[PDB]
Formats: sequence, structure tokens, C-alpha cells
Amino acid sequence: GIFFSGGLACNLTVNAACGIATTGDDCPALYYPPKCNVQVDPLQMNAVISEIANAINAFGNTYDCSRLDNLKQVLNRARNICDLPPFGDAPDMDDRIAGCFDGQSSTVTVQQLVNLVLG
Amino acid sequence: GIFFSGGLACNLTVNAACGIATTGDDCPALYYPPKCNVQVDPLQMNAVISEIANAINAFGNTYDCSRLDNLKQVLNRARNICDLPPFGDAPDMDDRIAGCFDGQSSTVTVQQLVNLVLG
Amino acid sequence: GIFFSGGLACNLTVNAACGIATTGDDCPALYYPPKCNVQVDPLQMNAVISEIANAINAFGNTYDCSRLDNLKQVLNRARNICDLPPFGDAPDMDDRIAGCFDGQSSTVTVQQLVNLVLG
Amino acid sequence: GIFFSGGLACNLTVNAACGIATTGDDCPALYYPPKCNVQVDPLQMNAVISEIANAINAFGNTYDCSRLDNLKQVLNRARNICDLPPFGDAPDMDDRIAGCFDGQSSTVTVQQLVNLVLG
Amino acid sequence: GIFFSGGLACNLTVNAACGIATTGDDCPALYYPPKCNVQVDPLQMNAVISEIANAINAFGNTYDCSRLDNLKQVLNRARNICDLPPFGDAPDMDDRIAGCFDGQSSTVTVQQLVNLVLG
Amino acid sequence: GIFFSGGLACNLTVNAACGIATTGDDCPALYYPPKCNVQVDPLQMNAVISEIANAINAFGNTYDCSRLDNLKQVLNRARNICDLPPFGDAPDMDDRIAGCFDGQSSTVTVQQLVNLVLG
Amino acid sequence: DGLSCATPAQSRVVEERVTDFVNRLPPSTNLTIDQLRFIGLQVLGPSFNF
Repeated sequence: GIFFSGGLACNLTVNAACGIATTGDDCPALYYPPKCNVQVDPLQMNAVISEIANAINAFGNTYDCSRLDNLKQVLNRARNICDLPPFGDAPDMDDRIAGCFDGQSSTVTVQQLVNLVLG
Repeated sequence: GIFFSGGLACNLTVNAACGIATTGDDCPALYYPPKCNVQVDPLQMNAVISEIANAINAFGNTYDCSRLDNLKQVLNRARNICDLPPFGDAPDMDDRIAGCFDGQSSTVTVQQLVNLVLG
Repeated sequence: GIFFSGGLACNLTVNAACGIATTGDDCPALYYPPKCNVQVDPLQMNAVISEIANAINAFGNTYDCSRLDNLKQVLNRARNICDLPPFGDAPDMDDRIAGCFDGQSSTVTVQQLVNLVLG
Repeated sequence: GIFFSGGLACNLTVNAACGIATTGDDCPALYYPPKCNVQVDPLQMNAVISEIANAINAFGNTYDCSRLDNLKQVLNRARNICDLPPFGDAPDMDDRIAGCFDGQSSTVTVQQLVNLVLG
Repeated sequence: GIFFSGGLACNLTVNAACGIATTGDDCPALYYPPKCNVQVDPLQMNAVISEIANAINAFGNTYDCSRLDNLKQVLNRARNICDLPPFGDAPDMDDRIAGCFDGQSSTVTVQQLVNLVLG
Repeated sequence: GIFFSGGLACNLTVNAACGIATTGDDCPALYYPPKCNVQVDPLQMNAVISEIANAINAFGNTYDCSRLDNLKQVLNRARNICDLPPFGDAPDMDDRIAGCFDGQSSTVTVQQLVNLVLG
Repeated sequence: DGLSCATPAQSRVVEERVTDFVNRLPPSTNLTIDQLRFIGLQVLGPSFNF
């Protein structure tokens, strides 16, 4: 993947953060050694570029290199609620509604809210 | 941008994801070729560095080089509802509320909310 | 960090974001100069790989090297609300409810909604 | 002396300790970089030997080459209040007595305990 | 920890105090072997100097790089019960007072003191 | 011991503390020289490890490898009274009690305090 | 890594030589990266990525 297959572990180099949960040993977390002669692999830069690009094209947005801050816009559209499309239908039985309940962000049902507002 | 200037298409190389949406026939989707004497372009790497840096500075946060998870904290603050600051005033009849609706995550206006609860 | 150590300022190269907010002179924003006798520093690349790895690992997701849209799915799960876990405890009076307010992505306490719905 | 002259900062190394309160700015909490072929400076070891020797020499004790628990003995002498010298003459009313009052180790005036016992 | 990773057992070397109590076999106590081709691990020296730094900041005192007696000063402050903070409120029966009883440093409550003196 | 076997006098090098009390000249205090290169002796580092580890295990505590503040905890255990265990029997007239007297960390026996109470 | 850029003869002889070197390494001696890298350099040339 984005990891150099002929690489090392975290404690065997620098600027490498281990503890990377992976879907098995076949895609191990390996990094470049701290030598002055090794060269960055192009067929890894491809994977990093693919990651960033697939991130940018999320939500239907389109990439554009005239703006070096595309991922910033994607993050903003990911957090800002307003960006969400208005619910084009009348509300109903238990359409869950989100919020920082008791400290943890989670969702509650409609009936759970009417239970407290009826009281 | 972040793509290689004289690269190839998606299917002529490896670790190259296509379906990338770009604006116009310029700024195309070109990745590194699988050849022996191709090295990663510094100017092209500057684009990736700038994209990551601008992704870090979302939400006004500042980037520190000592830690290797700034993007993780930014992406956490994205989903952490509790992050959202309190609203400076009282709501009204037209404001929208976040929430899911039959697998159609959206917003609901206080109008239909009060209409359903008043019944 | 992810910036090139021996690099130049943003305005002295190409594809270099300007105005990146660091956390002090300690971590300066420097990019690869437009010269020829310069190669991508493997350690600087380790930094970027680690950043993307942490971003993928966020939200309890695991990395897969067979897919090139991991960060994209992480962003989608960040935006989607039904991905948020359901809540079991009864919402006390002082919870938070999120939604649009005067064109702003914020939240209000349950007090505001109940006092409005009284009317 | 300690805090190796050409060292890095808190997170840039391994096993570093953070938060180090230092008089002035020219005495930075530095740590050996974790790279290839770095050797610890003799002078630093000289400073650490000086610190440990002064700590052992404290309380008027002397150092022994045949014993490897001198600092432990000095720490024991710091505790075990029975090593403190007796008071030569009769005490006065404004003296202070040590005790752990309401879960915090403090001192109280003799007048207070006399008023308490007379009650 | 501050021990050497690939060191030897307690009695297989010199200048080793063994019987060291550690939490868990996972991190044993291993000392540098007596081989002429071994170099001290700079990470281990980082751990040692980090321990000394954490110790030197105790009691609120800050570290000074110029002067070299600091651990002696902290130890003196430890055996300086005169430097203890005076109590603001009045002690009660449930409070504790320390002294040398039957030769051992221990504590007793003020209630025992008044019971003894009233007899 | 923790000194350098083939070192020089304190005044001849830097970062060296002079006046260190030792049991005779057979255990001299010597330091690494600033002149022609010398590598730190691994056995001397073993001695320092031994000293620190013995200091940690005092007061019945055990060494931890996950964190790096152990000596700070030990120094907190010193100078903190009530940690001192309570006395099983009743305070006899002969025993001594602690307390700062005339600005001196001295002790006084129960006879004098009982006489002050009765007087 | 990087051995697929060379002709099959060079790849085969480099693998044979590195196997031979590691198998004949005396006890109590470090297996450094520089030695394997020299074995590869002496066959592939000095401007080869390996």
C-alpha cells in the first residue's frame, strides 16, 4: 500500500508512528530507513496520491490543482452541518437525532424526546 | 498539482486509483510510470505537503512537527459533535436540526418538529 | 516534520502553500527548492505516510492495502450521522442538540427547544 | 551539563521526559536523537556523575565504591524521622509540629495543640 | 526502561545491584555485558536523564543547568519539615501526628495524645 | 564505582563537582577527560543504573517500565508524612515526636510536651 | 528490492552470492547491511537502485 515493502519498523527509524492497525500481516507497516542513499519509491507515491485524491473526490466534490487547499474544503464540508441536504420528507416514527448526550456524541429517537417534552 | 506532470493513465501503472474527478481537460489524472529510472519529483511532493498542511490548519488549529497524528485529531474534531460551540442566542421557527431520517442523514426544521410534537 | 528541513520559504518555490500556521519557529514551513540536485527526503516521506496512517486508523477503522479509498470511506463515515452510535440512557435536561442556527453549524441545550415548544 | 547540547525536543526522541522546568531559556531539555552512530558525550556523563555524587553526599553522608545502594540509604535517612536530632533546650509556644491534617501534610502551632488538649 | 534491552542477568556482570523489584517479567532488569565491543545505548541514557529530570522537578523547584548540586537541594528540602506549609484551620481528634515511637517512625491520632496526657 | 576508573581530577575537567566525600583515596572521584576521544565505560553506566534502581525500590516500591517518573514518586513519598503508617500501641511517655523547633527540623520527646500541657 | 530492473542473469547470480555469503558467515559475527549491499553493488554496478 502506502508502506514501503522493503522497509523497517517504527523503533528502527524516525518520524514513523507504529501501532497501525492493519487487516493482517500481508500489508505490514513499514517505513524508509534513516539512510542517505535510499530513494523514495514511485509506486508508493502513486498510492499516496490515490489516497489523497479519493479523499478529495468524496461527497461528490471535484479536485482542482489551482487550489492547494482542496482537502481543507472537504473537511469543512464534512464537519459543517448546514451542508447537509434538507430532509425532503415529513419527519416520522423514530428518525434518530444526534447530539452530545451526557458528554458522548450519540443519537436519540423521536419518541425518546417526546417522552421528556410530554412530561 | 499532486499528480505527475508527464505520468500515465490509471490502468497503465500500479497503485493508481482512477475515477478521479478533475476540473477540465487541464490538471489531468497522471501517475508515475513503472520504470527503472523514474524518481519522485520534489515539486510534485510539495503539492502533497501543502495539501496535508492545509488539511491540518482546518478549524483554525495549528500544526506542530513534534507529533505525528495532527490529521487524526482534526478528523476527530470533524465528527465530535461536542466540538461545535454553543449557539449565541435562542432558536426560532426556521432553524434546522441535524439527524438521521430513514437512512437519509439530513436536517429537520423546527416547524415540522413542533407540528409533530404538538399532536 | 512533514516539511523539508533544508527547504526554502513558500514564495521561493512552486506548489507551496503560503500562510501555514505552525506552532512556533521550531517547526518551520519549508518546501523543496526548484533546483535539480535535490531528492525527496525519505524521512520527510515517512512523516506523510504516518499522518495518512493515523488518519485512516482514526474512528477505529483498520488499514487495508488492497483498497485505495480508505481515507475516503473514513471521511464518509465522519460525515454520516447514522454511523454515530445510538444512545441508551435517558437524555437529562442539560443535553445538547445540534443543527443549523442563523446559518451556522452549532448546537443548543435542550432548554431552548423545550421552552420554544411550550408556545 | 545534562540535557545534551545538540539534542532534540520532547517528542522527537524516545524515552524523553517532558515538562522540564528550567531556569532561563539557554538550558533546554534536550535528548539524544535516535539515529545511526550517535555516541553519548562524556561530559554529559560527568555532569550526571556530579549530580548523583552530590545527592549521595547530601545529609553529610559519604560515598563508598563497594556499595551500590548509597542513594537508597540517603533516601531512607530522608524518611525515618527517628534520624532527626533531638531539641537541646525547652521548646517555646510559637513552634510548629508536623502532622497530616485533613489528608494534607502540614504544620500547626504549639499554641493550637495546647488549646485543643485543654479543651 | 533505564535497563539495557539485551543485557545480562544480575550475577553475570559487575557493578550490578540485583534483587531489583519490577512490575512484570515483560521488562526485566538487564545490565550491560562485560564485552569490549559494546556501546551504551543513547536511548537508555535518555531514560536515565529523564528519570533524573522528573525527580529534580519535584517539590515545585525548577532545574538550573549552570549550578550542579540540584538533587542535593531537593533532598535537603525533603528533610526540611520546617519548609512544610502551616495549616490554616484547626486540627481535630481525627488528625494525625508523626513521631518516633518505640524506635520506629510512625503516626498516632491526636485523640490518642489527649487520652495519654489526661491520664 | 560510578566514577571513571582512569579519569582525571574534578578541577581538570568541566561538569565535575569537587569536594565529594569518599571513604579514603582508594575510592577516588574521577571524570572523563575533555581531551583525546574516550567512550563512556559500559560498566560505569551499569553502576549508575544500579544506583538509580536501588533508589527507586526504596520504601517498598517497585520499578515500572511503562512510565518514567518513578523517582518523582519516591521523592513525593519522602517529605509526605501520613504515608508513614500509624502506631499500633498508645504513645508512651518516652517516645519522641517530630516538629520544627526554633526553625530547626528537630524532635522532642512526649515528656516535655506533657509538661508544657500540665504547666 | 529493486532486482527486477536487472537482466535475469544478474538477478540469479546476486541471489546465489548473497545466499552463499550468509551461509558461510562465521559464528559470533554481525550480518551488516553494508556487506549485502556491497555484494549487490559488485554485480549490478554503482548507479543501480538496490
